[PDB]
Amino acid sequence: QVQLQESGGGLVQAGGSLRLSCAASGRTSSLYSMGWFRQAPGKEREFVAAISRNGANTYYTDSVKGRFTISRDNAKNTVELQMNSLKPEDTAVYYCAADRFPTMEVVTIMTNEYDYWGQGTQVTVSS
Amino acid sequence: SNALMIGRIADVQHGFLGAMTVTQYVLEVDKEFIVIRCMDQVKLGSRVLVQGTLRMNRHVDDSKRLHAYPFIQVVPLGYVKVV
Repeated sequence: QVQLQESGGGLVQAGGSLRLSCAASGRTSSLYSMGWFRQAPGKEREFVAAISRNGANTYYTDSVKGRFTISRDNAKNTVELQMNSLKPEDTAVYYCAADRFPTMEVVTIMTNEYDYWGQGTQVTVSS
Repeated sequence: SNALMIGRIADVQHGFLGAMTVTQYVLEVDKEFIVIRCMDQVKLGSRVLVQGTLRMNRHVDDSKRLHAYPFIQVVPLGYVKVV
C-alpha cells in the first residue's frame, strides 16, 4: 500500500538542530494531510506538527512553536521537520503519518484519523 | 448556489483552518463522494440528509491545470441531519 520512510534523526546536544525527513512511496495519490508524532518511553504518542496537502495550513503542539517548522514538497513526495533549539524534553521516537481523508486545505490534528505510519526515527537530546 | 444531498457518511475528519477548528465528512451519494465542511448524532456510517452552500474551490497545481476541489459549506440555515 503506502510506505513512509523516515530519516534525519540521531543524537545531538541541547540547543542543537536536526532536519527530519519523511519520504512517501507506493500510492502517494491517496495521501493528503501529513503529520509528525512522537513517543517517549512509558508515555504515548503526542502530536508534534501537521500540514495540509496544499502546504498552506500548519498546526503545532504548543511546546514546539517557534522551534520546529513543518514543510512539504509534493513533487518529491516528502515532508520535513525543521528542528531548531532542541531541548532534552524533545527526546522521543519520532513518527511521520499520512491521512487519506480527501481534502486539500484542511489539516488533520486527530491521531486516530491518521491512516499510515512510519517505522519511527530515534531522536535523543543530551543536556 | 444552494445544494441538497442524501448519502452515507464514509469518513470523518477533525481538522484546522487558521485559528479555527473544523469538522469534515466524506458523503457517499450514488457511487460518488463530496466533502462536507462544518465551521442520535452524526456518526461513521450514518445515512444523513445534508443541505448547504456548494463551493467549487478551484485551485492551480504547480501546464498548471485548474482543477476543482469542491465541498459543501455548512453553517443557521445550513445543516447535517441524520436519517
